[PDB]
Amino acid sequence: AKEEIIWESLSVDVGSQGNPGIVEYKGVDTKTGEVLFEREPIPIGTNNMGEFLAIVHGLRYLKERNSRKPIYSNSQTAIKWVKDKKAKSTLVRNEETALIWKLVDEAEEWLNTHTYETPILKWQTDKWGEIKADYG
Amino acid sequence: EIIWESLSVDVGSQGNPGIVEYKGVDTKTGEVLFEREPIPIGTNNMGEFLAIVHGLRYLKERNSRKPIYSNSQTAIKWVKDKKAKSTLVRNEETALIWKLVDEAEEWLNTHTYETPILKWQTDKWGEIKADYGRK
RNA sequence: GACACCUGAC
DNA sequence: GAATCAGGTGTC
Ligand SMILES: [Mg+2]
Ligand SMILES: [Mg+2]
Ligand SMILES: [Mg+2]
Ligand SMILES: [Mg+2]
Repeated sequence: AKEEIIWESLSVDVGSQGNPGIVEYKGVDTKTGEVLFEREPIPIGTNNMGEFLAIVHGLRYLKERNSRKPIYSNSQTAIKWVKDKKAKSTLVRNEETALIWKLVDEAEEWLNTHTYETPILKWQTDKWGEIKADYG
Repeated sequence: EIIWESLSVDVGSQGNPGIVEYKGVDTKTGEVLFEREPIPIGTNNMGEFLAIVHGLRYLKERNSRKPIYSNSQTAIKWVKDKKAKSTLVRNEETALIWKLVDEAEEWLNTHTYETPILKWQTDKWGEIKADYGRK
């Protein structure tokens, strides 16, 4: 009943214009709201692809810094894709969506070839309100 | 890109739901062509819908081929469907707006028209010409 | 149903 | 900053 935000964490989120549409994501320090990583907007992608990329990017980021901090996401889909090490997107694969699909292929490749200690936690929106990395 | 020889429509309110009004203007001159008397209770989208259909009736009487602009994605769809899917309760308090919506639907189901109904591109062009300002 | 991401409108 | 009215897609 008293699950509480772990402040010493990284929170990730996606923002879009359309879905599918222009996608971006960022990772923030949950405690300060400081931006730790982001990607330049991607012309075409889906919310779920974005959420997935943001978690994997977070894994690589924390791994390189030898960090024990957990990552929070609000995306049940992206969390499942990361644990499965496979994104199951329906987005068409063509010249238009080549960038996002390249990134998703790369993220899967990394997952399938590395280990990591980072706990990946569901952000409890119903208990805590909106995630801290939210675009709004 | 803007079709200046057009009629623009928009809605005003106090509350949503609340008191609603709408009007139509010549998109080029700003002249007000019609203005609805404030209706005591209605929704924004009921108003946006009524404004469009009022514009359609106005142009039909004139056999005019000019387009109508609205900024309401919802209302544009409702007029194309001939059905205003409002969530507002229907009772004695909301009788006037629902009589108006019911009659607008009936008009759409009993007339032909060729008027193009266009989305006003608020992002590119700024606020629609029929806008009710700030209070 | 659920978890998300949007679009247009005192 | 807050609220309400409406119509969408991506996924489990
Ligand atoms: Mg999110
Ligand atoms: Mg968000
Ligand atoms: Mg309007
Ligand atoms: Mg307006």
